[PDB]
Amino acid sequence: IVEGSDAEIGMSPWQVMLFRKSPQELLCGASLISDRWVLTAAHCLLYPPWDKNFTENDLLVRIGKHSRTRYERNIEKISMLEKIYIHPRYNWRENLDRDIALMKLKKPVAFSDYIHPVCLPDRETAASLLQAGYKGRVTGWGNLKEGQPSVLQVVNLPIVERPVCKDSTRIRITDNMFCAGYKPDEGKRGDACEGDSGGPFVMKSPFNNRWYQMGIVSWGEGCDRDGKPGFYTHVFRLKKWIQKVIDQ
Amino acid sequence: ADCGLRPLFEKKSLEDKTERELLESYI
Ligand SMILES: *[C@@H]1O[C@H](CO)[C@@H](O)[C@H](O)[C@H]1NC(C)=O
Repeated sequence: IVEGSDAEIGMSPWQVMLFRKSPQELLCGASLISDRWVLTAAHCLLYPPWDKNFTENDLLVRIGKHSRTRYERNIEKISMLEKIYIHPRYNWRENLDRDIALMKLKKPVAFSDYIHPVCLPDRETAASLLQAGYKGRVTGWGNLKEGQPSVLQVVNLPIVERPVCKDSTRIRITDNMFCAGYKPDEGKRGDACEGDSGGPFVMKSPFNNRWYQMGIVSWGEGCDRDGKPGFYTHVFRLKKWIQKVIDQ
Repeated sequence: ADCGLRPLFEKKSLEDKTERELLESYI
């Protein structure tokens, strides 16, 4: 996260860190959607141009963390993966359309003050909240500058109008993505970075006070987008795939 | 039943430092 601020303790209890086992390295953010399911970006697990093709046994997750370095005794939890599911129509060569993956934990994680699932969006939430100008929130331990944070970082970012999204890049965008970020004009320039990829873009419903995961942080390299908005996988549009994987 | 309600915030009737920014944006 660039130009964010320190998260408060328990502010993002669905935040998950994805690690490579050996050599040990932070790969991507992710999110807790139940006691044994984690949502992330497909490109976090499968990206052939960089010889990336992780299996379940290559990876681990850490849940309930606040500090990047410090071990948080009796608070943070580690889990192995039973199975990885990548969207069968994930397009890694062109535009990263359907950049979404699910990971099933080997054992269910115990919920706590620091570990709690985020809601999947329903139709009403998707229809009313996913509008240009409306702000969502990204959290992560990704890079800090165009270097690394001590505690979880948070930034709030406005959804960008679709024609602006299309004009911000040369690759063919689809309806399965949306873009968020501040205008190249004055104001702020908070953003998600590499490392924050795979993590949740969340919005709070004023109707019922709940947090909904509307997006998944898609591709990023460093903290430089050349002033362009970042892209997010549209979770609601891919909700039936998620349900098919989790149920039956 | 319980998703998206944080134990240390919504469940305690406490608000985080920047959630106002999100809710005020919803025009
Ligand atoms: C990933 O590796 C498995 C074998 O471990 C293979 O079946 C699959 O084709 C690979 N995926 C690629 C290259 O996209």
